[PDB]
Amino acid sequence: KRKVVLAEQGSFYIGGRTVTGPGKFDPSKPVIRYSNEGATFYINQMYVNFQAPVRPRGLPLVFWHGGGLTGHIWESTPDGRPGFQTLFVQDRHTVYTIDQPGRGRGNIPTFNGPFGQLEEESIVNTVTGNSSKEGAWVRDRLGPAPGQFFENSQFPRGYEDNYFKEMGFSPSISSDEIVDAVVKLVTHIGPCVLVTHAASGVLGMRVATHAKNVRGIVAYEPATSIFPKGKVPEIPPLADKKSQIFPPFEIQESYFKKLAKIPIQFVFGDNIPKNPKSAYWFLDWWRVTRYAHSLSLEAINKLGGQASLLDLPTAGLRGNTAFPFTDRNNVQVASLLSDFLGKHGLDQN
Amino acid sequence: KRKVVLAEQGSFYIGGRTVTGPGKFDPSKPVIRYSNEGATFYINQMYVNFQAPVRPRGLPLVFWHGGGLTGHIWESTPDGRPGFQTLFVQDRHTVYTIDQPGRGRGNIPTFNGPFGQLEEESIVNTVTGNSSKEGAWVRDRLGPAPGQFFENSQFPRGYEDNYFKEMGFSPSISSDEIVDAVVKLVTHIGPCVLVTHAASGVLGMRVATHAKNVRGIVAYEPATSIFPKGKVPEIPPLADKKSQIFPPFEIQESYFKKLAKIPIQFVFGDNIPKNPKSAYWFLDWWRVTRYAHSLSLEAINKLGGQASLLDLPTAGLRGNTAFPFTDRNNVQVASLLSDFLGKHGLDQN
Ligand SMILES: CCOC(=O)c1ccccc1S(=O)(=O)NC(=O)Nc1nc(Cl)cc(OC)n1
Ligand SMILES: CCOC(=O)c1ccccc1S(=O)(=O)NC(=O)Nc1nc(Cl)cc(OC)n1
Repeated sequence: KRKVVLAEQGSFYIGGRTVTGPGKFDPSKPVIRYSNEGATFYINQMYVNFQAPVRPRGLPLVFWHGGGLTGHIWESTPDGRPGFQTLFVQDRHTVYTIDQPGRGRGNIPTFNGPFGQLEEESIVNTVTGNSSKEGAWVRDRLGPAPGQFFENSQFPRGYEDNYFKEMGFSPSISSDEIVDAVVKLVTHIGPCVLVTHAASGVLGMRVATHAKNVRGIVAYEPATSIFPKGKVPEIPPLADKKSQIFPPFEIQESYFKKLAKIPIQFVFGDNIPKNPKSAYWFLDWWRVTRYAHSLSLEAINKLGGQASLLDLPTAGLRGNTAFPFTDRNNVQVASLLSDFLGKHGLDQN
Repeated sequence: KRKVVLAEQGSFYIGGRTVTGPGKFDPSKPVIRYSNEGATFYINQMYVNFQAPVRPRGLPLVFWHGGGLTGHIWESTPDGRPGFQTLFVQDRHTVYTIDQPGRGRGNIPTFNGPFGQLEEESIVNTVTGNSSKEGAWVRDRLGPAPGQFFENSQFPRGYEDNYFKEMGFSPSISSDEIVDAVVKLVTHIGPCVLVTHAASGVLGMRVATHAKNVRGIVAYEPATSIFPKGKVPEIPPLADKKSQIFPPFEIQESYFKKLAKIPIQFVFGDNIPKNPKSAYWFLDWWRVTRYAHSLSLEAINKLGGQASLLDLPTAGLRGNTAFPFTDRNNVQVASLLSDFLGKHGLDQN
């Protein structure tokens, strides 16, 4: 249903730091002008929204959007059906949704001058990068080429404009500062579960190594693998003989071992090939990336962990894209998330 | 009272257009690359959130943040008290909150290359501008100089960092394209009331002249005045005898006359000086800007309109900043908005 009853809701800012321009502020001179004189700027802060049900049961959930996205992807699907925010408030969890630093209602650090530049210091790069509709189409596995859909597709076809409009650029904020803001949120909230997506996968793993309050991770289609420092296994190049997946993130073993203390599930949708696919770069990228993640989870398990890989087709769900939580069967995807939380008692007080 | 019962909630993207890079897309090639080759980019779209109560009464309200802000300002106050979104859902109105193009979850049009540049075309300027903590302090009339409060201030003291963290830059998207997005939303919604703030004041007036569905406007501390073309009255410079207020927006009389067909209220807080204040630029700016608005409302009334100026101190509310709807007495401010809606029948079906 669409009905939701909230004991309370709201939003707040957390994290970040300040930087300044030179000189002193004079309230008698024109305030609106091209200058950083006497100016203090808040940068790299994060936006957080929360919705709490009446009588919550179990741990709060923190939904962390993927690369170039915002908390919108947890609010509604492109065709207007309820997102995981509504579904999990109905499932009696308090739900936090974030816009990480650099995205959406999070801070974009720019000043008076060329983008990202505060006098002679470059806070973020002036040159940006960004995905396109065509690139996102194949990245998210709607189909093998733009305009084409896989046979089984759970994408909300007809709502392509709504979907692609939710995506945008990210300034070059360091990943350390993004992780820092979420660590501060986790400290503020208490024991919780991180639910991550694509680019935020590796970031949530890092947060968990810095914050014991992270009691579980569910990562949809994580984009970068993580390994103990020096211990990255052999990972093959892509079928084009030339490209590689994202360089795996390496952390000190004492931090990596903290991942063995909590339940971790990685979730993949459909249409990731089992064999090399030289004609379709992003399908082959997903094949090797998923392979790397299987090795990462094995390394966590070998250290005593509780890490698992869930392929949605093996659970009877066919046709999911890389955004299973906004696909047409997102209610069944949510059911599998509820199952994970129930298995580990994360839905009990 | 923090509880809210929602018949439905969600979010969506509306408006915008597309721009394209050179050439064609090949799915065999590396997709993550420094290139706009074959790229279609969605630009200048707007984010929209809605919450609908059970059995709504009257017209939906569209809350439109001021300059450099987002829909956060209607969700919560900096100290975590309920914003107008919650208060007006409780008051039985469906509530829309937007992040306009270029702000928050709205689109920031940038690509692969220097900020805002698509190959040789400048979609928005690479050089940005932004407010500082110090400039915003005096702009919002927390006090006469940064760090100092008016004795009577309604600002939630102690939550300064939270407040200033909600503010940011806006890329140089044309005002025409911002107005266009909101006109499209109003067409989608049907009859509605615009609630604007500061920079969005003039934009909401423009929307109403294009969209008969706007049935009322309440503008908090509007920043730019509006007049019929060629009929701008004499407006003095500031007390420094150098500076001017924002050049008034001029529109054809045929469009201006549409403003006389709906109830319009401009709402101002406290601590705007009656007399020239050369020592405090932004206090003097507000004095002359409020004067210009008084003449704008007079012009609407001479065309048969019903346009009023509400100074909160005359209603018994003292110390309000330029964000009365997040101040400590925001419940009393909300009551005055409910009074306006009820008097004009905008709270009945
Ligand atoms: C659902 C959001 O997708 C992701 O998080 C994601 C997934 C796989 C690989 C990279 C990313 S990413 O965002 O961290 N990075 C990109 O998607 N970058 C990127 N994507 C495309 Cl399609 C083109 C491009 O060109 C610069 N750059
Ligand atoms: C409450 C949000 O405030 C407004 O909407 C507002 C109000 C009055 C004047 C200008 C703006 S504005 O945003 O459209 N513009 C600015 O506030 N710009 C701005 N403010 C400051 Cl204090 C400094 C500055 O330097 C470029 N530039």
